[PDB]
Amino acid sequence: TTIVGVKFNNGVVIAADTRSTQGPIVADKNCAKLHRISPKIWCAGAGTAADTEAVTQLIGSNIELHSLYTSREPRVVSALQMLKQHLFKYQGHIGAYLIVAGVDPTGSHLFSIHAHGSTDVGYYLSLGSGSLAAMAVLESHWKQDLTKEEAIKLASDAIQAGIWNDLGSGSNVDVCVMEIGKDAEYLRNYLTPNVREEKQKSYKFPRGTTAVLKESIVNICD
Amino acid sequence: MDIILGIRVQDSVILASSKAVTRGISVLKDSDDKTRQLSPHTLMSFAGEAGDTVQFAEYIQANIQLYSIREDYELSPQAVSSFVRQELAKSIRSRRPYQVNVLIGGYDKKKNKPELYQIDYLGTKVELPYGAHGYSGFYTFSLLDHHYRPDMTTEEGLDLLKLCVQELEKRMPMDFKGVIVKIVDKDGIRQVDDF
Amino acid sequence: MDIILGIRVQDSVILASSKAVTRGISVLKDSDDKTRQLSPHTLMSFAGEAGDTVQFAEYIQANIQLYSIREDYELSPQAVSSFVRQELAKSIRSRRPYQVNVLIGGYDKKKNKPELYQIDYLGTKVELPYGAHGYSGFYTFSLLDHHYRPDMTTEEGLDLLKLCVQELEKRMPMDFKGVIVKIVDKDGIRQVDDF
Amino acid sequence: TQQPIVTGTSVISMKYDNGVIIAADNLGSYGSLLRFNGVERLIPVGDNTVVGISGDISDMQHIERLLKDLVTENAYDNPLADAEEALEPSYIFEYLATVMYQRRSKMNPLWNAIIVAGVQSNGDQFLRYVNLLGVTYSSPTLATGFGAHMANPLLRKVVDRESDIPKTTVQVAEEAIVNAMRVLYYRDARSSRNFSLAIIDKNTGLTFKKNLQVENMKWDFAKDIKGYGTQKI
Amino acid sequence: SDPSSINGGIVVAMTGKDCVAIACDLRLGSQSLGVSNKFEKIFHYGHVFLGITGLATDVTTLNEMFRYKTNLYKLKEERAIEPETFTQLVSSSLYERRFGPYFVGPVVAGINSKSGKPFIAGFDLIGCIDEAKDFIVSGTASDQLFGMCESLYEPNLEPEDLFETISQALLNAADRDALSGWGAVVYIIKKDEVVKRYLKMRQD
Amino acid sequence: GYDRALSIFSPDGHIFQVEYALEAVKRGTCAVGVKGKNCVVLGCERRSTLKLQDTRITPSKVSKIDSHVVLSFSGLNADSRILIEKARVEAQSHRLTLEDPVTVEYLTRYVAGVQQRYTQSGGVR
Amino acid sequence: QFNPYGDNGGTILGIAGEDFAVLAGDTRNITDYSINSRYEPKVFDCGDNIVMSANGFAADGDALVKRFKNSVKWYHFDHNDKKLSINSAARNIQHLLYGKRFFPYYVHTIIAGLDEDGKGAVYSFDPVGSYEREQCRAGGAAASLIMPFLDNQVNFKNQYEPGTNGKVKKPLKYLSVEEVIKLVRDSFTSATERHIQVGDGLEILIVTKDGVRKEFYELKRD
Amino acid sequence: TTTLAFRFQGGIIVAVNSRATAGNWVASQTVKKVIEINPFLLGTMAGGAADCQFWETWLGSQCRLHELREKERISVAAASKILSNLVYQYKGAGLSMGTMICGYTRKEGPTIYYVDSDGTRLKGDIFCVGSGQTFAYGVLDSNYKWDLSVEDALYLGKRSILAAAHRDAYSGGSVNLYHVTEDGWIYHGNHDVGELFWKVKEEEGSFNNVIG
Amino acid sequence: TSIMAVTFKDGVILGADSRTTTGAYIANRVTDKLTRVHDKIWCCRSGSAADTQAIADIVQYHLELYTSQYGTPSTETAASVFKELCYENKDNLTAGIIVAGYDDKNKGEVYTIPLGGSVHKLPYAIAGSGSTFIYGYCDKNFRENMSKEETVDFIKHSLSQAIKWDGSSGGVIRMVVLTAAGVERLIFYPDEYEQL
Ligand SMILES: *[C@@](C)(CO)[C@](*)(O)[C@H](CC(C)C)NC(=O)[C@H](Cc1ccccc1)NC(=O)[C@H](CC(C)C)NC(=O)[C@H](CCc1ccccc1)NC(=O)CN1CCOCC1
Ligand SMILES: *[C@@](C)(CO)[C@](*)(O)[C@H](CC(C)C)NC(=O)[C@H](Cc1ccccc1)NC(=O)[C@H](CC(C)C)NC(=O)[C@H](CCc1ccccc1)NC(=O)CN1CCOCC1
Ligand SMILES: *[C@@](C)(CO)[C@](*)(O)[C@H](CC(C)C)NC(=O)[C@H](Cc1ccccc1)NC(=O)[C@H](CC(C)C)NC(=O)[C@H](CCc1ccccc1)NC(=O)CN1CCOCC1
Ligand SMILES: [Cl-]
Ligand SMILES: [Mg+2]
Ligand SMILES: [Mg+2]
Ligand SMILES: [Mg+2]
Ligand SMILES: [Mg+2]
Repeated sequence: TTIVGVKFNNGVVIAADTRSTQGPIVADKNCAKLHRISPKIWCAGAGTAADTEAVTQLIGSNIELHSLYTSREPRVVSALQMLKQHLFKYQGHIGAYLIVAGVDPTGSHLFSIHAHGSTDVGYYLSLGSGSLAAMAVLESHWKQDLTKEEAIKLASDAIQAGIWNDLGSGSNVDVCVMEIGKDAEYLRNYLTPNVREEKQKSYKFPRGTTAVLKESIVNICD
Repeated sequence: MDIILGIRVQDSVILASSKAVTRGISVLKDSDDKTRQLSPHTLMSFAGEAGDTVQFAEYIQANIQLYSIREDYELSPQAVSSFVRQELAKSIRSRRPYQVNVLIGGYDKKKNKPELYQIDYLGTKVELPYGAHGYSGFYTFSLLDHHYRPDMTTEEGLDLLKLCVQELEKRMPMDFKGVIVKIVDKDGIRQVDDF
Repeated sequence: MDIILGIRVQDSVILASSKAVTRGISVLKDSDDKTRQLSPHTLMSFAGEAGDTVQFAEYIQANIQLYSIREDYELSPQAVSSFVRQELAKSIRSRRPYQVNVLIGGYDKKKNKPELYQIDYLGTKVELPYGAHGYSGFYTFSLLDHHYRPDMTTEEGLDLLKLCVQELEKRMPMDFKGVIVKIVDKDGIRQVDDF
Repeated sequence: TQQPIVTGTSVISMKYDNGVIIAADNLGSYGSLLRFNGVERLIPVGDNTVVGISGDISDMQHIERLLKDLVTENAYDNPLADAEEALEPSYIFEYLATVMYQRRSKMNPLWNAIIVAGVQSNGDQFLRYVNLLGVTYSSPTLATGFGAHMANPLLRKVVDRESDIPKTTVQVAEEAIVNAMRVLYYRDARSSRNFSLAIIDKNTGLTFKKNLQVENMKWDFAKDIKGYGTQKI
Repeated sequence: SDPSSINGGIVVAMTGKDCVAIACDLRLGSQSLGVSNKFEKIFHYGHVFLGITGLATDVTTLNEMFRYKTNLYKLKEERAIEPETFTQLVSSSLYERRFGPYFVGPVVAGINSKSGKPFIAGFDLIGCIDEAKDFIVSGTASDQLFGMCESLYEPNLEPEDLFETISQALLNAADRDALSGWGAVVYIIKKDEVVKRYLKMRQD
Repeated sequence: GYDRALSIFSPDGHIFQVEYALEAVKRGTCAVGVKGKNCVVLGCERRSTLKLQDTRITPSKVSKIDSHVVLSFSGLNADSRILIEKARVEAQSHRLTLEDPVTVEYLTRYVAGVQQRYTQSGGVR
Repeated sequence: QFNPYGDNGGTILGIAGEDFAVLAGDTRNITDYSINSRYEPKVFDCGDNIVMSANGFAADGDALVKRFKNSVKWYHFDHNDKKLSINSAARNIQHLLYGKRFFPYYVHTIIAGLDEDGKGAVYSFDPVGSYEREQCRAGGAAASLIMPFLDNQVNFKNQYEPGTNGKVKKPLKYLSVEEVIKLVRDSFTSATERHIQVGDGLEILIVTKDGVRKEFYELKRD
Repeated sequence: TTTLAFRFQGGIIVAVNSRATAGNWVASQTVKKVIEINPFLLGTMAGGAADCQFWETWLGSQCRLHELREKERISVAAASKILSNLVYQYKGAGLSMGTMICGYTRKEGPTIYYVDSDGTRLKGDIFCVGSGQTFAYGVLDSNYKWDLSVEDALYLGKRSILAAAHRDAYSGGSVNLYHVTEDGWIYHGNHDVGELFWKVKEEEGSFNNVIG
Repeated sequence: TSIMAVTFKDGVILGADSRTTTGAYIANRVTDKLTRVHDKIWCCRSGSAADTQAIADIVQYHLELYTSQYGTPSTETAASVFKELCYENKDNLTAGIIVAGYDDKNKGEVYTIPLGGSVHKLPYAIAGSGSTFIYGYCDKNFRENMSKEETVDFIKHSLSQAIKWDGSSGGVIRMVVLTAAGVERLIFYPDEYEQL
């Protein structure tokens, strides 16, 4: 995977590719690595696929219960703290590498979490196998005081660097924009630069090609 | 523990189990019965790790007998085999698993049909017309594929079984000291004394 | 390769060698002769690593036969055994040693005495009244300690040998498919066809 | 069987319309220790080839000597040594690639990653890679070590395929190389600020630049970063 | 001693026009030795179909476990479970055993009874959901199935055409895998009828 | 090693060393071979200028190469031992690899090949 | 410890027609998750209407091809410019491979051309020299993806005649060069989708009695 | 692999399958596991494909050189021993070969020699070699008699391979038959298991374990 | 990492580089290794980033709870809590921490806590992989009761060399000044310190 996070004027944006691997095999060409913890706190995940999803859902559940208990909108630091303490407890065995971002009453935030439980703060971050390709772009083109549209461009360019140059990353670019005072907008398949070309031939078989031994109606009803 | 075979025919299930018990370079015994009667119409043969085999077989036997007393009713071979499989399925993820492979031969009195189940130590259950555990299968399966018919009599099954034992005695490296053969049918369980 | 025995009696040396050749879980052959005639009155049986056994036996055979032609004279069993031992003694410190254990049964025509030598793959030679290689010894030695007498006839030696084979067939784990028995005496080497 | 001791990090390069550019920092690391700072890892062979070498520096110095001896040997009984029968980049490369593969086949490799950059006699750009395993490949952009992970993505934005080479000028190409060297200084722990850069042009020839420095770096935003999560002060 | 490749087997699922198909081989073996040619790897709980590859004891165990859970679901909810919901149940149950997992490759297939939408999904052994529009593959010949499905598949196939495509994907993948084959079964699933067909394949 | 080409051609096309080796054969005691319908007989001369000989231990003129093949000779006695030894070794080597004793033709061909090798090898006569 | 081997990825494919033969291969060269080259050819014209590819560890593949090319050169010198037949080349390659039986070339080798009757020929080798003539063969990283598809489409495996109760097989027949190139292109686009080491470009070498022609096609670059 | 060869009243039957594996990957279904050395000599191949293929073609070169030098066809014993002495020199190096040298000569008659990579060389009437050898033995032993006809013998050899091809995962593809007589060897065709299994199942009434 | 803490006339100054590594890759080049566990008790972190963060978080919790009940804790008390965690979990931790704080009574104090979980009170302390290269320099140049400006120069020059020779150290030089006046954060960029 390639995942990134970029801060801007009035908020924060995160992005991700959509490839899921199983060794050298592409299992899912369009998986969603952008997760919702709370309405305005989103999470990009890299590493062990089941772990990123399970840990983001668990903390998201507890964040919801916390939000209801406190009668307050959840904070990114709460999700950050809950995630890192959970991950630390399991000593890196839960292979979740996350970029946590969002807006809350305190402001806009951007963090990264590693499987062993360490957290980092930054204006621009990148995780996953394609993080070096992405960080090269971010280090080359990032600047202070980015606009919303500039940050989305920078983020998607960083993901593209991973898509093209990293074999672990590919397919599409997902984006989520979290701006202050506004609803977060989840841009599923923001870019689709890897569309499969038309096949040279149709492999639709003549009916009766397959040899059959038995037929039977299955009873699904009660 | 090494050779256990099973053949389901028209009206009965036949289990053949080697008599040899070997430890090191010594055949300690040549008349060992590697089977337990779980119920009047259900018989289980077993093979695997020393100690585990008998300990497991008797534990199952006790549980099935307890059930029979409680309900005044005999469990079906299918029910018994499922119970046994679950116990092995629990076992494989225990601290120390039972390393025991079993064949369960039974006659279902409600269906009036013989039934043979093969269950390995992982808890892998399969109903079969003929079954074997260990290296025995590598000879007998191909032999039975050829000679076995589903409508055979008990006597034809015994001749088919003799053919398997002869092949094993010819090509197997170890001396397993012949087999004890038992038949399970509508009238219960009985042993063939001259084989 | 597994069981090779040797019994020196009053007027002859008797060598018994198992017929089984096993590879993996398959007895490939049950009529293998694990011996070579080195000279008209000298016989060598062998057992050990596959390939090495026959390669070594035939190499020795060729050398002794070469000697016989050169000198128009038969080497004594003692001389042959010393030659064989030296070859194994060289071998053990080679890049790849011969992993072969041998028994050399011979009749010395000058002394008019039978002679049995036991040589292991390290080149450890011993003259014995009765000998064995491998696990066979663990049963036969104690049995021969009891029943063996030095003044026995060839027929008594064969009965004594039958007693050993029976014990091995009873207590040995592996099926070695019986033995080929050969007798070495003043009249040379001959095979017992019915054993 | 070896293990590298004193090492050199990334070597980066790319093709442009009239030639090739190649660069490498002047560091000789000794594990985590940044031991030697005046190490030249770009070695010119004639006036038309530059060999950039990463990995073990003792093996690099060995290769220097081989190349130096190659020039001497080529001049023997060769009246056209400075003309038609001068050493080409392709000759120099194939020689090294032969050596590297022979050494790996003897289980005693030269623990290096090499990029031979040059311009052929007919004006064609030459840029090919070879390493300790004897593996060879060519591409519009080539980089070793961390450069493969961080520089190539940046350089491929300029020259993504063969057809982009004529469209790329020496000014644009050099700018990309110098930018990549800065990124490597930010992110490669075994890199240095000081580096050398070489341009082999089919018109202006070999231009060897020494004592360059990474500059125009962004560090100011660091002052705003406090703690690792909750901390406000 | 690789649990996922001891017994062998494959499962493949495809979507079509207002239909889904799920298919599996019938082999159960012990490494090189073929033991059973009647070992079906596809089960159903109401109208939701589940195919499971991997270690046979876990295949059997999970079937019994999901039968258990879906039977209770139905008693409390007073309705049959839907594919989307069942998919989450499978994922939950697998991740519950995160550090001592079932060695399986399950595949859900079915049609939502409310919306009428065809649905398939795949999982890894620890419950990661792999949802797909086109097809899902699982087993010892997953590489083979990926290659067959990616080339043969086309969207919006009719039940009768989808049958041929999925069957040919399974058969030719199974013939390039030593641990898969020995028979095959294909389920064609429409909104309110399900056909089950046994295929004729080479028995080696 | 001693390399000198001792066996070489002369202007008239003769290899004198080979021809002088024939003179050594002509000097040697007479040997005769006669083959019948079901047998072969090898006769050999022994010169009678040597009395006080011990015929038990004196090397016999006819030598067994194998149990089924024999070799007699004429010429230098010391030279014959080298050929006989090589032939005997080859006879056992043949039984070892082919699992069959040598034919008389094969054994002859081997011995003849050895003799030939010494007519165009450096350092030997 | 020094490991003398590496995996440069890629995949190759050889199909034989009636009076022609093709040998295709992608142009991507990789190490681990990095791309080394998007265009690095590994299918070569070796002379005498023989095309060759040694996929796997590139250094060993290049060495082998180089040696076989040299073997062809010396075959001409030593045998009065006689043309090296495809069957003679195959046997020669076996000896090249087996000559390093105890320190193998880590490559799957495929050659293609025409036999002495003018018919299309494809020979495939294992790393140590076992070879076999075939109508169809895929080699390399994505061989397991491509090969069963070829069995189905080239050799018509598992395809029966409609309505014949699966009793009559679909009859074997030679394919045209046009139909074969369609299968090659579809095989590689499918492999590119599901295998991370496959992509960038596709180079096909077609061999007829007239000579050796080339065709190139773009593949997805992610 | 599965390969077999047995001796009987009418000469020698030789039968082999045609599968090649690289682990669980079925690499080929059309491999020739019988090498024709000469008109009176055959060689079966099991274990390492390259090792068997390379050294058994080399064996044929050595058998050819023999008949040039000796003006006589090489014996089966001598041929097998050239191969056994060769592999013995490489013992420990990692060769994997399980071969059977089958042929007829005047002095020997029909003869089979088992030869493997660890130096073993055995003369015998029946041998089965390969990963599915046990499955082949089971059928072959239970139906073998010396007084089999040439027709029945060919079928038994074919049926024995089929049995192994079915049960053994690494055996399959097709059956290649050979019959060796006093006049030499005779090829008896390539038989695909895909068709042969069902044909045998129907006609013989066997393979009841399988869903018909 | 390269970290240090130095006592002086008016209090104490903590210093650190800003590099975080994963092998030879710099995962973060603007890390803040100087962390607050109390108003005027800070620590320098070296070793595992996960371990040191988890520890510092627990310590901050303990001292916050201490303050609620018993008022402001001493720098020694803070060092004891660090030690307790580092010592009792020594088998599962990789943390080299320097604790530095300012009391009004005790003035500036520095405690260093190495891998084992031992505690050492010192005038100044250095730690981290890059500290090895500046033992000689720091020993020769350190003086007690330095001025603020002298101590800043001492730390700057020291970490400058540590960064120069150690590949595991680099980025910016962060500093935190602890005095009676308050808490002051300082930063120094490469262009300044590299050419010292
Ligand atoms: C890029 C692609 C790689 O860094 C991204 O990071 C993505 C992140 C998104 C998808 C969350 N990562 C992956 O795709 C991830 C890479 C990976 C693989 C293996 C271990 C760790 C990371 N892929 C996966 O997690 C796949 C997802 C499946 C295809 C839906 N999972 C697997 O490959 C599982 C690994 C499970 C696992 C268990 C214990 C510890 C770690 C991981 N592998 C298998 O299922 C393999 N095998 C299949 C047959 O059943 C037996 C096991
Ligand atoms: C039955 C069918 C199986 O046991 C038979 O015994 C046959 C004998 C016939 C084919 C002559 N044996 C095999 O099929 C044999 C099994 C085997 C595999 C590996 C080592 C020993 C025995 N298979 C082979 O020899 C294959 C033949 C291929 C399919 C053409 N070759 C390989 O597996 C090669 C070379 C193996 C090897 C031996 C000695 C030294 C080095 C290598 N290896 C690979 O192809 C490796 N791998 C395959 C996947 O692609 C990546 C590389
Ligand atoms: C200098 C660098 C050395 O003294 C400093 O001390 C800094 C301290 C600051 C950041 C607090 N230390 C580090 O940056 C620290 C170095 C380190 C590495 C490993 C063990 C102990 C210390 N780096 C880290 O902690 C990184 C932080 C990540 C990038 C956010 N973490 C890793 O490198 C983790 C370490 C996991 C671990 C292993 C053993 C003990 C404790 C933790 N590793 C990985 O993420 C995977 N990595 C992949 C490559 O193979 C090695 C492991
Ligand atoms: Cl940190
Ligand atoms: Mg199969
Ligand atoms: Mg790809
Ligand atoms: Mg099979
Ligand atoms: Mg530094």
